[PDB]
Amino acid sequence: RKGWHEHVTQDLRSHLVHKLVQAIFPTPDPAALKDRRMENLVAYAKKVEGDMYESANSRDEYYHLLAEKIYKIQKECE
Ligand SMILES: *SCCC(=O)N1CCC(O)(c2ccc(Cl)c(C(F)(F)F)c2)CC1
Repeated sequence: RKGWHEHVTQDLRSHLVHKLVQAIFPTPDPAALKDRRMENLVAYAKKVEGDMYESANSRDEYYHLLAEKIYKIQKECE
């Protein structure tokens, strides 16, 4: 349990999970991507966010390094 974890809400953690999904699929039309397909992307994004949440030593490092991963993915996918 790290000190900075006490100041990060689950709503921020979910928000960054969904930013990772958006980096791969910026137009999440459910006619293009079905229910199980969406759940798979969210499952992978949760592992990526989860690893940063456990390893970061500050709220700034957590947010800015996840933002850097999101932009890296967005570049690779665009
Ligand atoms: S999208 C074209 C690029 C590619 O083959 N990549 C970059 C993105 C991935 O690292 C990836 C794919 C799906 C998800 Cl849900 C994630 C992540 F959000 F990080 F979990 C990453 C796959 C390899």
